[PDB]
Amino acid sequence: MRECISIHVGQAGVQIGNACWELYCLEHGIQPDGQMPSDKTIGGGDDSFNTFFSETGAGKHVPRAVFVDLEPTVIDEVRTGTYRQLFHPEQLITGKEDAANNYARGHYTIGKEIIDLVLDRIRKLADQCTGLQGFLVFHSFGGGTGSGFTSLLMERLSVDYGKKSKLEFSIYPAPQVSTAVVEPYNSILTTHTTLEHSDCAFMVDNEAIYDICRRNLDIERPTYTNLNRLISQIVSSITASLRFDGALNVDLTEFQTNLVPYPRIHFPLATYAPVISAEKAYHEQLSVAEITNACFEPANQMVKCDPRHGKYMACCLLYRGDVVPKDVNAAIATIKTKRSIQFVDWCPTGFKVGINYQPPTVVPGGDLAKVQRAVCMLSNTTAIAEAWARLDHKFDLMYAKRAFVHWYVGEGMEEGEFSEAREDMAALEKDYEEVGVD
Amino acid sequence: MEVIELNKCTSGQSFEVILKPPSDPSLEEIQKKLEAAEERRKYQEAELLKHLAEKREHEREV
Amino acid sequence: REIVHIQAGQCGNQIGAKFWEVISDEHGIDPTGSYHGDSDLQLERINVYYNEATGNKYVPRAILVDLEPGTMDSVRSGPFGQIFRPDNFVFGQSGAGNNWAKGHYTEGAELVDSVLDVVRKESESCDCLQGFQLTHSLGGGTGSGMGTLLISKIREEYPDRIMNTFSVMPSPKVSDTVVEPYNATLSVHQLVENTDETYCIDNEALYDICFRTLKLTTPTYGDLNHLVSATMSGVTTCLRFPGQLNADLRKLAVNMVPFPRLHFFMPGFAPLTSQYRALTVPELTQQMFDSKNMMAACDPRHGRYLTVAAIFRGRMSMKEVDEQMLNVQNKNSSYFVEWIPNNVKTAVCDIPPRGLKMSATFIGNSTAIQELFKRISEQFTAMFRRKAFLHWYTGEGMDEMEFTEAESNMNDLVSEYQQYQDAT
Amino acid sequence: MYTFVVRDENSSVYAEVSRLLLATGQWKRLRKDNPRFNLMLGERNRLPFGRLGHEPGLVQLVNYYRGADKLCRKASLVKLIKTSPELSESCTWFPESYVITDEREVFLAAYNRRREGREGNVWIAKSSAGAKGEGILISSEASELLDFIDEQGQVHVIQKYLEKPLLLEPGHRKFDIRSWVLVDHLYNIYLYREGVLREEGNEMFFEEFNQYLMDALNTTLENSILLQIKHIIRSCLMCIEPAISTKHLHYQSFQLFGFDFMVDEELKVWLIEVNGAPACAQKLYAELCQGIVDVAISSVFPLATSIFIKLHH
Ligand SMILES: O=C(Cc1ccc(-c2ccc(OCCN3CCN(C(=O)CC4CC4)CC3)cc2)cn1)NCc1ccccc1
Ligand SMILES: Nc1nc2c(ncn2[C@@H]2O[C@H](COP(=O)(O)OP(=O)(O)OP(=O)(O)O)[C@@H](O)[C@H]2O)c(=O)[nH]1
Ligand SMILES: Nc1nc2c(ncn2[C@@H]2O[C@H](COP(=O)(O)OP(=O)(O)O)[C@@H](O)[C@H]2O)c(=O)[nH]1
Ligand SMILES: [Ca+2]
Ligand SMILES: [Ca+2]
Ligand SMILES: [Ca+2]
Ligand SMILES: [Ca+2]
Ligand SMILES: [Mg+2]
Ligand SMILES: [Mg+2]
Ligand SMILES: [Mg+2]
Repeated sequence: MRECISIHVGQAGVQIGNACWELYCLEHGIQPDGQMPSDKTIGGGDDSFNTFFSETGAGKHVPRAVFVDLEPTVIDEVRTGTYRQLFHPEQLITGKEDAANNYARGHYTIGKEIIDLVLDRIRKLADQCTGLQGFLVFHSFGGGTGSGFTSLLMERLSVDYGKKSKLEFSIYPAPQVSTAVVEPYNSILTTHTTLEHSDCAFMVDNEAIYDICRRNLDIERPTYTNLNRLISQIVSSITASLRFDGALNVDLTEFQTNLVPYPRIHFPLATYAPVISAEKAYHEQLSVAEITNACFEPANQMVKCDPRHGKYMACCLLYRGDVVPKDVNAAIATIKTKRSIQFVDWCPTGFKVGINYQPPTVVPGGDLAKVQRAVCMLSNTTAIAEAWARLDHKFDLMYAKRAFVHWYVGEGMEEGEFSEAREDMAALEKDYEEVGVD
Repeated sequence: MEVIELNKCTSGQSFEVILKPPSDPSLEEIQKKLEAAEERRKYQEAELLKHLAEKREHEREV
Repeated sequence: REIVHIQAGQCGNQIGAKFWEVISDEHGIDPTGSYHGDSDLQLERINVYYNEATGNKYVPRAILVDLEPGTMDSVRSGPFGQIFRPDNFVFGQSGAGNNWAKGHYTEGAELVDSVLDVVRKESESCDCLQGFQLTHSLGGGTGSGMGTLLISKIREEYPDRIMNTFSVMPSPKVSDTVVEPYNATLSVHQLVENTDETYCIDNEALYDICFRTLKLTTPTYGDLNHLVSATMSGVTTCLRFPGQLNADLRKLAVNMVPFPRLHFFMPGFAPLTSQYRALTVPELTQQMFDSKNMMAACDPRHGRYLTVAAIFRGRMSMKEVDEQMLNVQNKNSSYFVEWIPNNVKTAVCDIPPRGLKMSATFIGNSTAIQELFKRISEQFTAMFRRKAFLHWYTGEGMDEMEFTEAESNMNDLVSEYQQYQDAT
Repeated sequence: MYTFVVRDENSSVYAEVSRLLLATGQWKRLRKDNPRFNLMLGERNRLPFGRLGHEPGLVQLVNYYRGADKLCRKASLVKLIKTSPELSESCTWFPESYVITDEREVFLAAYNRRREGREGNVWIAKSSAGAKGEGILISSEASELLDFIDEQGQVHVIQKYLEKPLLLEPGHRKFDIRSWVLVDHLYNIYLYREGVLREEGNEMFFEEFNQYLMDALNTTLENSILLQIKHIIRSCLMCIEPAISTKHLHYQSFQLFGFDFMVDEELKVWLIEVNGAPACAQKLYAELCQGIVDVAISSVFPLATSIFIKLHH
């Protein structure tokens, strides 16, 4: 068994990690006190679920997780919450004052003075690993911590764990949901400085999740809890292969192998269906064909783009629930005969499929209804470059006037970094274009 | 459209379907840049405090 | 995240006393410092402005400063006189004579160390200080000169802490002396260098609101300070109550100040009081963006909004609020810069103020704030070109050169605003 | 009220559209680059489709269909007609065309075949970059064409020339027909009931052409020509609907199309080309643009007969 370490950085990362570990505990039948009655492996075991939990002598299942923020109220809620005794104190690392939505503050100024402690606490977990696969890094593109400190931590995890995959779960900034205005800067900077250290990154646009919660959960004012529980639904469907018996995506290396032929283009679009309100009295449950078809409606994508204008490089369909291969194959035939799905000329036009029979687990009292089958599709399509374009454009509009730049320069950064990162983004944008159009 | 590499198990199964075939920086450099940013910060702060010292000279003069 | 409050001079102390009255009422603290409220939403963020004392009394983290004891006599006698820490009344006996030089260079310098001692002893008891707020006028001598000197000293001692001010601009329509444009002009330069955010409260606007809108024929300073305290409560609402975002002074400043020198904000409030009608969200937004509801006497249509923040307070539908905000913007979108995407943000606080079932506080960083500085400048020049009244300042050690420099720095600041008003 | 922008000053049709929109009293024209808009009258090259529909609380409409260039460029049109099963391998209404994935051998083979048959070999060389008159080269000798084809910069297409066109005989005159089609956000296909034949300005409206057919050939425009025209419009637009439809997208699209046909002597309609940014007849700008406002814009942004044949499907 090949362990994985989860690192949640910043407010978005910490809260999404709260959601993810709540869902993981529910799915594995682990109580808030860390006891797993079904684990007859008291004190140890090579079980697949041990890839994310370590076992104590007293039957406690403790996440291989690290929570880090530059201010502590977000993690204080963790320390005083339902799963307070799931974690042990050293996993929860917090500072005194935060990066104030400033990439420079989180990367250079305050990051320098907590990085050694965080890496020590991470090594203390890596030492408890007979063999370590790597890390799942959760963070926001927008916050000062989640961008700056995340890029620093990635840069030096590459040095300290250079033979170990690093996967990102990144929240893409959405004006509707955010308090800030300088997030184009932080996103561009963190992406530029982290790209060479991230093997596979799953971007989630707060706009897409917000509109999904509005339309399909009938919630006019979604809270961060709604969006985060949906996000963990997707994250759990992604990581089930690592936490469960299977043959597809059992290795963090396999995520890259199956989804990332070009290291720079390592941002797979995620689509998920079905999302159904728990307030719906009765719902006509959807078929394998209806959910697989939904995997191609942009309204279900974690980022709003049009895959029709763009080419696929890879595709994984990950089903949970009552699903059989022949229904999947029928549906794939039907959809190919009716939808625009163009691959690059130098990649097989096919789908790698995985199936957990266990139906999706949903939080009791949440806004998501139980369903006997669900699917998450991971497709590396060039259309996601639209999300880059948008962001880049916003960047260009502000930096043309150097608006807000003094806040970064005041913390030690230089405009040279701004322009260097932006040129990296331009290179990535037409890298997508070259692979993408004719 | 061929089905391929089918593996099964008590908790699921996996396979592939094909519809057409085809046609790092060292630590020294992280450190020696974080420290450069810090020294730029220190220069900015030094210039600020020297400007303040100038104003205190002026206040005494007045 | 603790905040340290400082109020200097007559206007500063009067406005600060009103602010503490208002927010003590909102947080349920009585004049003795004992809590007698009816919700824990009143207390979750109470350490921001209050220290916990023996017996778990709450004492404002406020330092009261004046060069004469009058206003602080009245404060220590007034409604909430006995809540302020006795050590934190720091006063001299002479006064500043509405003279910037006396407050900054002569009389003030004799007391600034004494004030900084109390500032330090308040900062030491802070788990993590997020910054300072100062209340003062720019048209007098103590507030104006001594507060700018204090700001300089605080920056020296706390160079990496946020310094924000509520600064009352002078206006001839409500004036104490003719040398107000001088003092103001000299203070503004200081602010341009040494404040992260300065909320420009123009007495011209306060008087015009109290007269034309509230229909008060003879407004007193109390009637203007009512509005000022309402605005101050509104501005600080997001830090004092728990339902809101997670931003310290530094984060809010980071997102509201695109350029270092252009950090002078136009406050605004709605509805205007001194009634029982339930005010609707559309009316709140319309009044909030109406120039007649703003504390700086500038026309926002003569400039452009760099950033805008609005804090609604009361039980309302965030959907309706956010539709009406998007209305007022997408409608009149020629007054928002296109090079700062999504520069309008709105917060809603489930707790209302007292007397009002729905209120909106408007914080706008607009280039139209020019119009104030040019006003002051004009007044300044109108006298300085004849050296008029300069003998009041030369007699305290100042040189004409300094007046010329202060005039030039503010004419520069006006020019900088013009630069970002034409940009496309 | 509603807001819109104009990123193409050169568009006569949408120039009129914006003028009338403003005259309605419920539309505000923003500056070219303002993002807070309800409608974009966009540019013709690199329209930033990727930046639409991400504006909180704004319904955004644009006057162009992403992917519609597959139909509006002769190389792309030829590829689409040849490959897509929706259109036959050789549908009966598009000239024998070859774009020179390169088909030089195939056009050479068929041109030798017609060489030996000795009864039809006139072809035409043209490109999607013809400079409003320049670029066309009709030739009986196709060696001439191919030689200069390679003596030209961009890609070219070789169609079979209409040797025996219909002639407006009071003058022995060759002509082509222009039809205007609007596709709204729902993908309703509305054909403009007034076309033109390319009399003043060498422009003949449908009433005159219809009367001429009635008197001379004892037929009518509808039966002889317009049924085929509607069929071809419907075929072309239904073929690409899955690729371009904005039914379930974060932004919506409508577009005006100009279809160029010509007619052989047997009264058989052929498709010449599809133009994605068509002009309009001078006398009908006022009617057509009003129809666009009614059907494509106010349909989405409502205020408080028809000039269009709805080509149902
Ligand atoms: O700056 C001051 C005064 C001040 C200035 C600016 C702001 C500000 C306000 C709102 C905002 O965005 C908030 C929008 N979001 C709210 C959450 N939303 C969600 O959807 C939740 C999501 C779905 C789950 C919508 C979006 C940013 C900034 C606030 N306050 N300082 C006080 C002070 C001044 C001087 C001296 C001392 C103190
Ligand atoms: N989906 C989701 N996004 C969040 C959450 N919290 C914050 N964000 C996003 O993160 C962005 C700002 O970064 P934050 O996570 O708030 O803060 P940070 O990254 O930790 O940086 P600091 O504030 O300095 O600590 C905003 O644009 C939000 O959209 C969350 O709980 N869920
Ligand atoms: N809003 C308001 N402004 C005042 C008040 N008192 C004085 N001012 C203004 O501030 C200036 C006088 O400043 P003052 O309060 O005397 O401060 P000092 O002169 O430094 O002690 C005058 O130009 C007035 O316009 C007040 O109570 N409220
Ligand atoms: Ca086990
Ligand atoms: Ca690596
Ligand atoms: Ca003395
Ligand atoms: Ca001393
Ligand atoms: Mg944070
Ligand atoms: Mg006075
Ligand atoms: Mg054409």
